[PDB]
Amino acid sequence: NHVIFKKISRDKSVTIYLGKRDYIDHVERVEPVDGVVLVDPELVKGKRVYVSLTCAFRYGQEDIDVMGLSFRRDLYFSQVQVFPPVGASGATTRLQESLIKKLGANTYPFLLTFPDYLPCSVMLQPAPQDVGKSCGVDFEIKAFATHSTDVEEDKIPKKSSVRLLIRKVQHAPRDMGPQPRAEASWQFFMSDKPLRLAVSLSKEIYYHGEPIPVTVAVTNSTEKTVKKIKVLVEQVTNVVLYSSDYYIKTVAAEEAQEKVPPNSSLTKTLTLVPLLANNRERRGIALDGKIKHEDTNLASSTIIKEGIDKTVMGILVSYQIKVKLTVSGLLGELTSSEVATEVPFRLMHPQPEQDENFVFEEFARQNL
Amino acid sequence: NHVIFKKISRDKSVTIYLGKRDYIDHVERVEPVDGVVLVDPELVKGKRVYVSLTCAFRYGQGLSFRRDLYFSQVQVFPPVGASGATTRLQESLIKKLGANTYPFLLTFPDYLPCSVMLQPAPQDVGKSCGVDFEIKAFATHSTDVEEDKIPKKSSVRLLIRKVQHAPRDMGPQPRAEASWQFFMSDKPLRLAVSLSKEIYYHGEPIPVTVAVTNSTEKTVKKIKVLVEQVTNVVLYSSDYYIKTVAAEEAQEKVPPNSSLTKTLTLVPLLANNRERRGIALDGKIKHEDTNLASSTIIKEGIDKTVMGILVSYQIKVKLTVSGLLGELTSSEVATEVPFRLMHPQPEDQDENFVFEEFARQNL
Amino acid sequence: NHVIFKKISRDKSVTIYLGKRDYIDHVERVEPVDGVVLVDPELVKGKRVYVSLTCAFRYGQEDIDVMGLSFRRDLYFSQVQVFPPVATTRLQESLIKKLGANTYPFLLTFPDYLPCSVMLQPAPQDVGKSCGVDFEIKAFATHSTDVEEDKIPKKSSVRLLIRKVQHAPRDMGPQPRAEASWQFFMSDKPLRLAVSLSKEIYYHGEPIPVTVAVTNSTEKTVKKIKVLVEQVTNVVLYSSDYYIKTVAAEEAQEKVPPNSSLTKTLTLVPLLANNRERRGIALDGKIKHEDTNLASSTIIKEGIDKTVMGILVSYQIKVKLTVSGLTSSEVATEVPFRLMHPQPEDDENFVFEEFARQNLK
Amino acid sequence: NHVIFKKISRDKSVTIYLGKRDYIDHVERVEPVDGVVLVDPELVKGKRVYVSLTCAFRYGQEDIDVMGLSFRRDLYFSQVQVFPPVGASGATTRLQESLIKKLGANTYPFLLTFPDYLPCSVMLQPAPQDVGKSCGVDFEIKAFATHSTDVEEDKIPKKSSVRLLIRKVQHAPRDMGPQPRAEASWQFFMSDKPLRLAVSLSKEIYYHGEPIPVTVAVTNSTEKTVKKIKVLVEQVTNVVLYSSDYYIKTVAAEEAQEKVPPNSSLTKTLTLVPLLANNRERRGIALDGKIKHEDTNLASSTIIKEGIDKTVMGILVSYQIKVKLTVSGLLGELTSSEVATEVPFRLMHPQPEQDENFVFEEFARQNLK
Ligand SMILES: O=P(O)(O)O[C@H]1[C@@H](OP(=O)(O)O)[C@H](OP(=O)(O)O)[C@@H](OP(=O)(O)OP(=O)(O)O)[C@H](OP(=O)(O)O)[C@H]1OP(=O)(O)O
Ligand SMILES: O=P(O)(O)O[C@H]1[C@@H](OP(=O)(O)O)[C@H](OP(=O)(O)O)[C@@H](OP(=O)(O)OP(=O)(O)O)[C@H](OP(=O)(O)O)[C@H]1OP(=O)(O)O
Ligand SMILES: O=P(O)(O)O[C@H]1[C@@H](OP(=O)(O)O)[C@H](OP(=O)(O)O)[C@@H](OP(=O)(O)OP(=O)(O)O)[C@H](OP(=O)(O)O)[C@H]1OP(=O)(O)O
Ligand SMILES: O=P(O)(O)O[C@H]1[C@@H](OP(=O)(O)O)[C@H](OP(=O)(O)O)[C@@H](OP(=O)(O)OP(=O)(O)O)[C@H](OP(=O)(O)O)[C@H]1OP(=O)(O)O
Ligand SMILES: O=P(O)(O)O[C@H]1[C@@H](OP(=O)(O)O)[C@H](OP(=O)(O)O)[C@@H](OP(=O)(O)OP(=O)(O)O)[C@H](OP(=O)(O)O)[C@H]1OP(=O)(O)O
Repeated sequence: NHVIFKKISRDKSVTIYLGKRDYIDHVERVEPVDGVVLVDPELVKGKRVYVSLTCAFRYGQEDIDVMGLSFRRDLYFSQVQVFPPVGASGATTRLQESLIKKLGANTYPFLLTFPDYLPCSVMLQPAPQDVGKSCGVDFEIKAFATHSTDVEEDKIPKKSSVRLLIRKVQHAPRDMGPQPRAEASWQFFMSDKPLRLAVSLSKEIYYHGEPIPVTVAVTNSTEKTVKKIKVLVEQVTNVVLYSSDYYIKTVAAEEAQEKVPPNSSLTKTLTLVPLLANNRERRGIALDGKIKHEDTNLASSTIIKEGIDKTVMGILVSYQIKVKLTVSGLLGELTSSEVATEVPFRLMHPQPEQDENFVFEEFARQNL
Repeated sequence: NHVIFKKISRDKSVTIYLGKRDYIDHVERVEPVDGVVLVDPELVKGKRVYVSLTCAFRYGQGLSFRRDLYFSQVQVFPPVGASGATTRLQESLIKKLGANTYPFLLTFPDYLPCSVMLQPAPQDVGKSCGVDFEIKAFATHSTDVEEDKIPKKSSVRLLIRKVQHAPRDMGPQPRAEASWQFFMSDKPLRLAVSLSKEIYYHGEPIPVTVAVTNSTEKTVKKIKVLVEQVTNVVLYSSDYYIKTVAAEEAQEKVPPNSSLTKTLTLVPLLANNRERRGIALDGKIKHEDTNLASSTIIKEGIDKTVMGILVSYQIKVKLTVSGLLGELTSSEVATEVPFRLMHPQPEDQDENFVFEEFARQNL
Repeated sequence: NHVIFKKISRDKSVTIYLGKRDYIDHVERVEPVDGVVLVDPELVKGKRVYVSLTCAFRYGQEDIDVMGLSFRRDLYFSQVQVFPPVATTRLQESLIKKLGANTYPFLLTFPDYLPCSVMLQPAPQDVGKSCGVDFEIKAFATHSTDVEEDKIPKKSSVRLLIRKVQHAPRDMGPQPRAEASWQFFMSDKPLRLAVSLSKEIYYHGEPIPVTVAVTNSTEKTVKKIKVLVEQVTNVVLYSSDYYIKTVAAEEAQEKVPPNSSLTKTLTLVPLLANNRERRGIALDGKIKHEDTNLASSTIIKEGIDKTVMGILVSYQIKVKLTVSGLTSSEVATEVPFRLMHPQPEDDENFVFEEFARQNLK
Repeated sequence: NHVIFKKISRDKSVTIYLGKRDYIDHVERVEPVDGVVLVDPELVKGKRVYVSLTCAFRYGQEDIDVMGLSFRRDLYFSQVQVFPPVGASGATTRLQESLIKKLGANTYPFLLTFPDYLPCSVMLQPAPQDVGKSCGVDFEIKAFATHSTDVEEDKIPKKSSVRLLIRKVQHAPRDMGPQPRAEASWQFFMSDKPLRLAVSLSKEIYYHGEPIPVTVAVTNSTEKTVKKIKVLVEQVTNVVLYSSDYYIKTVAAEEAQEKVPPNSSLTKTLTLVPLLANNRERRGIALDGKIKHEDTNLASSTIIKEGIDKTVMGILVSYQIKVKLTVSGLLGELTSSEVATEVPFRLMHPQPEQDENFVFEEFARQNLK
């Protein structure tokens, strides 16, 4: 029934159990991390075991014959004690009670909460053409044992520790108002005659995998012909911590072969689905995980909370529909000119919503 | 059918024959001046005949300022050494003209400018100036022990041109990006300009690609693209000229929160300019074969001042923006992209000769 | 004997007269620009003449075989009409009398949220391009149709690049010494470094007495004491460029042996004159000009985003101690201070001059 | 005075002589194995004598009795005939000509060459804490006699064979990599201020026994104190054939006595010498020979040649400088992690360069305790 994710320390003294790999941010609040640590009471005798939740922005990558540039900023750190027991985590959950019963009396609960001022899982490995380096926001759940002298020696032995890279996934809020169409229009005067472009989306928020119906209305009062209409989903990424890196990548494209001749108008609805699967080249785009992993998608739209400096988000991700019109010259070779406009939208995961049966699995994510 | 250019001295004692009026500079090397002098053996008896190549910068309309940039002289009569032609053109001319025909070869060095001159307009401060190239054949004689003489009547001068042709190399594809944030606006106006290549030829069309990204709440009302010629006199007087030698005004406007990409084609030509004063030419205004001056090409470790007149070309793109002019700026929204303008690359038996007067055809 | 600065348009239709090249910012308020425009009434018939004050940040430079990157942000724009004619000053009344009835006054004021004249031409070693904050006074004539065609003809316009110079405020409290101390534990024994300046604000050309107190309780020797004035420049608009340059240095030959203490006062004078290489340093004008100095300390006003200053300039005293081993180690510390021009001052005869600033070599 | 290494077969019929125990790999090419076999012509009558060079990766214990206790992958095998003599039979090298003269007319030369795609002598005996078993790359020079029986079965007796475990030792090329450098910075939770660490080595290649000057620049703009600066030489071992075993061990450590207080910077050069002698515990570390032997050192850096699959190297060995900063009021307050950076470098042996007089010795390597 309920799949539980487990990882064990090298020295087999500390084992951590989580209900999920991915924890839901739905704007209003964030799903807290409720898990249990199974200690070997022999191997933790006279020792203290803690669990920490760390959110960190990182920037840099390994390059041969290049100077190693690394940068880390911790955006959140919290730590509770699981052993010896003290009820650090306060009130308990059903998942914990059920796991304690199944695992035995050496099982201790932890609850680490997320605040409201953190970004969601975003990371980016650049392409050859791209100027800056690998960067991302990681979320680490680390259970580790300290000795009674190790607090004075500032030592946390590696073999007694276990770390899990969880994801903070952006879901839509549960109460949302009815959604107005995302629609703009432009009037491109050419020889004092207008070329009018109206672009309309069904709504403002789309879900990963959901088709985006882009309605394009070209009214051509000019003496020129609209030769081509290209519609893109562009992902715009702004690294806002160590280096002001900028990425703009097409994650979906449809190119109609419609012409709009002089003194005529054309309305057309193209459907685009921005998906990581569409992109052979998975570098230079904001993902919510590593390229190698299967459960990795396009990064959701950053949602900056009121009175929160955007820089503490580390990487800003936004999506837009771009419409390019190729317009004929009167007589030339590249006299053909292009006009383009953008319509912003947000992309995220859908809204969120006994005695359990537990199947235990290694936390490690499946590859491709 | 090879056209040969001839000029004859007043006293008919010395006649000079050149293959060309215009000699090719293609950066790597410069085409030397290979010609022949036909003497009247009666009228040069006991006389010596020389041919000189002089490059001089002049400034003024009496005679105001001269700087000699190069001088070389050879002897044609009496004959020097083997006296056999060094080129096919000479061998062929000697055969056609007879045994009173003597070859000369005057070479150009690599540190000289090309034919540039400038006659100013009423609006312009500063005077006429230019770099001239003179081929002069003249006879010397002595009636005294105490002095040799050089009569004007025994001399013949030709004003040849050193014409700039393209090298094998081209510079990287020229590109500019400019952006403006006007007073009280959080939003940029981005202008990107691109040319197909770095070197264009006289008469060749220049495709200027302009990318206006307008994130402002203002409208780009006009996009004007110019070829500007920039002239810097660098010897007697620090005179500066900047003139439009081509202009195209796109019909498209760029409304708020939109972007426009557009390719305008310009051809910088002397023919476009009714007013031919205040611009760097490669010859006199009156002459038909006169064009816009080619881009100066300063060689490494050569002081730019020995070029006399520096000529450069650039594409200027001016954006006219609504509701700033007089309101959020007293200035102009523009960027420049440099390029070089010159003549095409060079192309790398017994001839039939038609002889013509060297004098260039007028308008 | 008041020296007046004049410049005339190409078409000789508009001539502008200013009292100063340099206008004083003393934190509390900024000295406004009071001048006059002399029109040729024949050449401005049916035309309107305006004067604008523009403050702009610029970034970029011309480079052969390199992509031309240019960037401008206007930080302030204001415009008044001088012709046809629409409180005055003594300088204006006096200039009108001397020049005639075709002379019209203008007053353009500065707000409190602008930086002062700062610019920077980089060195070979430096990444990043030329940038600066310029102040333009431009007098120009428009035609009666030119307001509808959005056109300002160049030949009818005249521009002056004035400076906004940072002076200290006129009422200032008594100044606490700028002092910090550090304890560098070495084998659990402290090496204590105290650095102290006489005051917090120094003037360009004023000597800075740096008092350095080394207390060495370690078993190591302080072999060398170097004291620097470092200029720190942060470009904060187009590109996050960073410069740190020594504009003054004194290297004592003092040793502080184990279990001893040494107090020493070095005097440094941060000056552009000390620097042969004048590139990679924040100046208040062009390198070529004579009246150009080191840029004054940026003074960010409360609740003003530092980014609208364009270039941030700060000064600090750096103390480097070379400490022996048994290879040697270097410890260093910084003490911030502010550098600016002194406090301002609690029928005329006019000599007219071209606005163009005097050069060096 | 050239020391020659000799081993003799149990039956005294075949004796092998080598100039060296250790043969030089300097990237560009590898020093070939030039030796001679002395046969007893009575005891090899109607017999053929060969010499083989085998490079093999092994994992587990050495095969006992009949049981296969080892995983074996052969990376190179070559064999030549010494007896009866092949062709001209004259020496190809000065060492051979000289040995033939000194030993007599029953002395026959052999030359076995190394290719460019092999690893160098690497082996590893694990510690109690370590998962995974003993493994290594061995180089065997084996001289052995074959004879034919009355049924058409040829025989290779153990008693007629002699095997020598030579080493392929990594010496430096002509090229060196660029001066290695790292920069790291941290902004801790609730701190607006960076802690900057810059690390620099003098060069990219160091020799065994050569001191490594590690220059560390700590710029501390934080309100916290750097309480400790520890600098390590870490050896990283990756077994890449039978089992994906990973080892990372400190082979040298220096702890600076300086602390870096708030709003200060410290530049400091610590000298480390990564040596097997520093390590009492010699298990869990990549060596170039057996622990018991005296001439055994730390394994040199693996040098993977272009377009050669790294798996045919068997064991990958790399070295790095690690700098750990211990920062006040962090551990269990603003981090459950470590403040550290790594700078890679390569560790190997130095660059290479009448009748001579021979002293003969047993090939067996000298032990310790
Ligand atoms: O800092 P390092 O590189 O020296 O290593 C850590 C620790 O590694 P870790 O941090 O990954 O857990 C070592 O264990 P391992 O890497 O072999 O597992 C431990 O060695 P140990 O107990 O003798 O173990 P064995 O001899 O039985 O192998 C060492 O102790 P010291 O050097 O003697 O103080 C520790 O140093 P510190 O920071 O002072 O606590
Ligand atoms: O360094 P890391 O975080 O990037 O990941 C490394 C490795 O770290 P180390 O070898 O530098 O010590 C991880 O080991 P521990 O952190 O558990 O100690 C290991 O497990 P993991 O973190 O659970 O798995 P992930 O979801 O992170 O992939 C991971 O597994 P593999 O994907 O199957 O190879 C490796 O991936 P890679 O780097 O792509 O080779
Ligand atoms: O001073 P210059 O160089 O400008 O030339 C003068 C004149 O110079 P002089 O004063 O020494 O006599 C030339 O006579 P010569 O001394 O060379 O024999 C003459 O012939 P040219 O050189 O073949 O012809 P171009 O190609 O130079 O025009 C030229 O053309 P004509 O008008 O058709 O007579 C004149 O032009 P200008 O006065 O501008 O009209
Ligand atoms: O294209 P260019 O660069 O050669 O410009 C010409 C002129 O074009 P033209 O040669 O086709 O007639 C421009 O007018 P348009 O192209 O808009 O018609 C005019 O600009 P403007 O102020 O907006 O307009 P006006 O009110 O003065 O007409 C410009 O004046 P400046 O740059 O201010 O000095 C002129 O310069 P110059 O040659 O010195 O007199
Ligand atoms: O944009 P700029 O500040 O670089 O100025 C340009 C030029 O402006 P334009 O070409 O845009 O019209 C100025 O001309 P006008 O103001 O008289 O119209 C000129 O004099 P200037 O600034 O008054 O003189 P000073 O203050 O320096 O004495 C200045 O000469 P330089 O003395 O060598 O600097 C030029 O500099 P450049 O080309 O870099 O050498």
